[PDB]
Amino acid sequence: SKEKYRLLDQRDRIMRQARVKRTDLDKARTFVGTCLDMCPEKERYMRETRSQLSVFEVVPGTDQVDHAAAVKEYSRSSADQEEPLPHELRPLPVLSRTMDYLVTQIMDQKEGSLRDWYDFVWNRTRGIRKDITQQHLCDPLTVSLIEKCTRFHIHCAHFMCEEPMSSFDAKINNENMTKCLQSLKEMYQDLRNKGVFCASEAEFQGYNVLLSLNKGDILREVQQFHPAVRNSSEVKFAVQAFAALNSNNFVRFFKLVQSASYLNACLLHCYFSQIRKDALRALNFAYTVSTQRSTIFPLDGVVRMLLFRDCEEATDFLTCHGLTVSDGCVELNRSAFLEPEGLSKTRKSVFITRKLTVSVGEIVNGGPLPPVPRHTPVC
Amino acid sequence: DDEFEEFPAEDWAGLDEDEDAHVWEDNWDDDNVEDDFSNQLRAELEKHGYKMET
Amino acid sequence: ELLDYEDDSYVSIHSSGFRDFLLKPELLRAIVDCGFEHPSEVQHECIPQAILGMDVLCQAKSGMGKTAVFVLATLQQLXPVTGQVSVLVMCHTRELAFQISKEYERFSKYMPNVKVAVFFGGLSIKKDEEVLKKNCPHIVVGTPGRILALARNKSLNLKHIKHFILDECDKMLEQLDMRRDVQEIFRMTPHEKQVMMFSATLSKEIRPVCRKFMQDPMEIFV
Amino acid sequence: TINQYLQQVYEAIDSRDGASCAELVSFKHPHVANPRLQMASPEEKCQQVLEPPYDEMFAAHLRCTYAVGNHDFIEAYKCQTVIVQSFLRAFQAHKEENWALPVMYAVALDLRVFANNADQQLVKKGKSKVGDMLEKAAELLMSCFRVCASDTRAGIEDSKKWGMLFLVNQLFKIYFKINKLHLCKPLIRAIDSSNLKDDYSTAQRVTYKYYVGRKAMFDSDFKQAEEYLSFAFEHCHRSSQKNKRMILIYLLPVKMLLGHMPTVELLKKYHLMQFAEVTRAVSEGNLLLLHEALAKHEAFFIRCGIFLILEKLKIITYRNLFKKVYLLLKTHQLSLDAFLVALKFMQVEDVDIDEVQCILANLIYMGHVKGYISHQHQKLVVSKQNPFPPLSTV
Ligand SMILES: Nc1ncnc2c1ncn2[C@@H]1O[C@H](COP(=O)(O)OP(=O)(O)O)[C@@H](O)[C@H]1O
Ligand SMILES: [Mg+2]
Repeated sequence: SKEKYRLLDQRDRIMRQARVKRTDLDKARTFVGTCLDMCPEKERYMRETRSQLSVFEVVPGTDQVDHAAAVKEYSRSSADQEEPLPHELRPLPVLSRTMDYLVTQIMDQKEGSLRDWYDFVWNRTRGIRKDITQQHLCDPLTVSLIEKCTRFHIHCAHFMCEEPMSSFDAKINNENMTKCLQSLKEMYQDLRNKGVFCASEAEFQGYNVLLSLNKGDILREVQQFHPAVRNSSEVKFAVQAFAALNSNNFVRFFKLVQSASYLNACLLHCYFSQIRKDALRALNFAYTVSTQRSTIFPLDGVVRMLLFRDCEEATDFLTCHGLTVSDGCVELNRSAFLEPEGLSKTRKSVFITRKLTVSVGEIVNGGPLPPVPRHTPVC
Repeated sequence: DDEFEEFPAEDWAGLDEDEDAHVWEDNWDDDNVEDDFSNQLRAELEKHGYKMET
Repeated sequence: ELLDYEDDSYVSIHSSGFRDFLLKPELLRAIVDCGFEHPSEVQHECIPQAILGMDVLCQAKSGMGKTAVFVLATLQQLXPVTGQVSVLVMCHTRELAFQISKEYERFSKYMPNVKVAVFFGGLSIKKDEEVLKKNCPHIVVGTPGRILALARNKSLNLKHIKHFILDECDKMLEQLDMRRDVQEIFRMTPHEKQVMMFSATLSKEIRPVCRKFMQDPMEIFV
Repeated sequence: TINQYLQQVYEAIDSRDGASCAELVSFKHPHVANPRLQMASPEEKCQQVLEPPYDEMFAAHLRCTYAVGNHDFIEAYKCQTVIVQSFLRAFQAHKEENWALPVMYAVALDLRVFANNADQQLVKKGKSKVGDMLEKAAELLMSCFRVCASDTRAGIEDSKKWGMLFLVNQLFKIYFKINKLHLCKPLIRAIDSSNLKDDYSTAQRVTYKYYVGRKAMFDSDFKQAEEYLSFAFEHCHRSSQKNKRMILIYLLPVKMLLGHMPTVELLKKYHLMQFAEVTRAVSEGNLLLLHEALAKHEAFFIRCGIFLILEKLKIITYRNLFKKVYLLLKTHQLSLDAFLVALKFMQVEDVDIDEVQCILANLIYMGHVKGYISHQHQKLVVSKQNPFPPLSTV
C-alpha cells in the first residue's frame, strides 16, 4: 500500500502545484468537495502504512484496512497544511452518510475498550465538523449533523465520567460540547436571518443553557431568542434548572433531574458535586443550633433530597466532609464540617442511566435510526 | 429606541442634573400585617389550622 | 424540648467564534479556509487584547495556538505603507522563524498587498540588504543577531516599528548575548508601539525581564 | 461658496483649532445642508488647496454630503470610512499634539450613525445581514482607539489618551447593538489601568458607567453594578430624560435585588409603571402577584433584557412571605407545615416539605433568617430578637 500511497501523494502534489494562491476577497472561491467515500483513499493508505488505524477501521483478525469502514481522521493540519484539495473534502451528502454510518454501526459497538471507542467517534465527528467548516456549509442537513455530534458528546459527558484520565478527559469533552453548540448557534442565527427555521433549535438552545448554568450572562442570551424558541418547553426547563442551581434549591434541582430527558440529565450531572456540596453546607449550618454540639439528621433524608444511589454513597459523601455517620443518622456538627481538598472522583448516577431506554444510536440521532448505509469505496 | 443617545453637551458640573432626593423608600420592610394580602394569608392559615395564639 | 436559637465562586468555560472578534473579512475567510474550529483558551484570552494594540505576555503549552494569536493580531491591525516596516517578530531559531513566516503567508491569503520577509543567520547579509532595498516588506521575522546586524548598518529602518513581538521569549532572554541584542533592538525601535511576548515555559526569574520591555501588559499563565 | 469653504478648511488646519475643523467636517454643521457645497467630483479643487492627506479627507467629505443629500447612505458610509481612514493617518502623523481630538469626535461619531442608516438601507435590499456596517465601523473605531491609546509618552495636557473613553463608549454602543459582548473586557481593563479614569468628561464617564453597570448586572455582580448605575443615574444630564429612563430600567432590578424598593412617584415620573406591581409583590411576599405582573409586562421586560434578572426577586419574596408568616403566627417556633401552607396558597408548583426545608436552609445560610431547623420536631426556631435582619445588612 506504500506505493499506492506515494503515487496518490505525487498526484496530489502535482494538483496542488497547479493550485493558485494570493487572491482577492471578492474573487474568493469556496471549496466544493468531491470525495464519494467515507475516508479518502490517500488517507486510508497513509494510515495503513503508519499503523494508526482504530479497531473499527480494520478487517477483524488482522491489521489490514477495511476500506468501507475507515473514516476520515481529524489531524489539526499544520502551518504547512498545504490547503485542502477538492477530493480531500467530502460534500454534504457524503458527510450525512458518514454520520449515519457512525450512529448506526459504531455508537453501539460493545467489543473494544471504551477509550478506543470514544477516541474514534470523537475524532471522526471532529473531522466531519472540520469538513463542514471548510466548505462554508450552512443548511438544515449540516445543522442536523452538528446536532448529532453534540448529542454524542452530551451522552459521553456522563457515560465516560468514571474512566481514567488516559481514557476520557472531562475538560476536553466539555470544550468539544461548547464548540459544537457555538457552531450550532451561529448556523441557527444565519439560517434565521436567511428566512429558514430549524425544528430542533429549541432543543439545543436548551442544552446551551444547561452548559452555562454557572455563567450569569447566558440569561441575557436567553432573552435574545426568537419567541418560539424562548417559549419552548426545552428552554423553559433549562431556565428552571438555572434558577434552581443559582438559588441553591437542591430539592428543586434534583426534582428537575428526575423529570428530565436523558441528555438533559447528562448535562445536569456536571453540577451534582457542586449542588451537593452547597446543600450539605446549608443543611449543616441550618440544622445545628451551636458550634459545639451536633444534631442527628436522618440519612434517608440526605439520600432522598440529594438523589444518592443508596445509603453507602451518601455515607461516603458525608464522611469525605468530616461528618460522622452511624445507625443511619449523620451527626451534623458545625465545628466538624470541612470541605475536602482535591475534587473527589465522580461516578455515574443510576437514575440517569435508567433514563436511557433506547440505544445510544437513537439518542444521538434524535429519533428512529435510518437504514445502515452500504457503500464499498472505489479503488 | 434601544439606544443610549449622545448628550447635548460634554460637561455640566452637576448644576443641570435632575435631583431625586427620596427615590428609594427604606421603611417598606415593617411589621405591618393589616393589609388585604395579610388578611388573606391569615385566613388561609386559619383554614389550615394555624392560628395566632391568644 | 426545643433549645432557643443562640445568637452569634464557580466559573464556566467561555465560548466564542472567530467571527466574534470582529476580524477583517479577509482574515475570517483565511481562517475558515484553514479549517480553524474556534479560538482556544489562550486565543480567546489574548486576541481581544492584542487587536487593541496593547502589550501581552503569554505562557502556554506548545500547540495551544500562541503564534496564531499574534499573527492574526498583526494582520488585523496592519496599515501597510510602502517603504516601511511596521511589524518585527524575533525568535532564537531559524525553524521557528520559518514557521512564523508560513503562518503569515497562510493567514494573508486574501491580503495581496501584505509582504513578509525573513532574515536569519547562516546566510549572507547581501541577500537581506537586497531584499530591504528592492522589495521592502511590512512584516520582518528574524533572529536577534541578524536583525541587529541589519539595523546597525542602517539597512533595516526600525523607526517605523509598531508591533514588537518575541516568540519563545524565555529561551531567547535566558541567553545573555541574545538578551543584550534584544535590548539593543528594542532601544532602536520607537517607544509608541505594542509589545507581545509568547513563551512555553516562563520561569518566574525571567518574568521581570519580560515585563521590563512592556508597559502595563496583560499576563496569562497556564 | 466651495472656494470659501476650502480656504476656511485650510486656515483651520494651519491654525490647528480642532473645533473649527470638526465643524467643517461634522454633519451637525449647517454647511452640509448648503446646496452649493454638495458636489460629486470636487477632489480636483481639494488637491490644489489642501495638503495630503487632508485633501482626500475633505474631498470624501464633500462626496459624503452630496450622497447624504440624495439619501444614499451606503455611498455616505463608504465616504465616511474614507474619512476615518484619512483622518487616522493624519492624526497618527501628529506628534505630541492632541488638537485634532474634537475632529475624531466629529468624524467617528458620524461614522457609526451612518452605519445604522446603511444597515437599515440594506435590510430592504436583502443583500446584507443586520450589523455588517456596524462591524466595519467597530473595526475603524478600534483603529482609532489603538491610535489614541498608543500615545503614552506625551504630556498630561498634550496626550491623545483623552480620546480613549469616548471611543470606548462608541465601541460599547456597537457591542451591545450587535449583541457581541466579551470584547468589552480589554476596554474595561484599559480604562481601569488608565490614570485619567476620573478626568474624562462627565458625559463619557456617565455612558461608560451605564454600560459597565449593565455588564456587571448581567454578571450577577450586584454591588459593582449598583455603584456604576447609581453614578450614571445620579449624574445624568437633566435634559436627556430618555437616558435617565434607560439607566433606571437597569438600576431598578439591581436595587431591588439588594433590598431597595423604588417609590411609586419615581416610576410615575420616568414612565416605568411596569415595575409598579412587581415592587408591590416583592414588598408583600406575594409570589402569585409577582408572577402575574411579570407575565403581564413580559414583552417589555424581555425587550429591556431584565425579565430573567427580575425572576431573581423570588428569594426576597420568599423571605418576605416567611416573615409575614412569622408575624401572623406570632411565635418563635414555627411549624414547617405552616410555611408549606403559605407556599401552596401562592400556587407554587410541586411544593412539599423537602422544598420548604431547602428554602429555609438557604435563607438561614445566607443570613436572611436568624434561626435553625429542628428536624425531630419538624419546626423552625428563630431568634427571639432580630429573627429577620434587614436585607441592607445581608
Ligand atoms: N483555534 C484554533 N483552531 C484550530 N487550529 C488551531 C487553532 N490555533 C492554532 N491552531 C493550529 O495549531 C498549531 C499550533 O501552532 P502554534 O500556533 O505555534 O501554537 P503555539 O504557539 O502554542 O506552539 C498551528 O499550526 C495552527 O495551525
Ligand atoms: Mg508557537
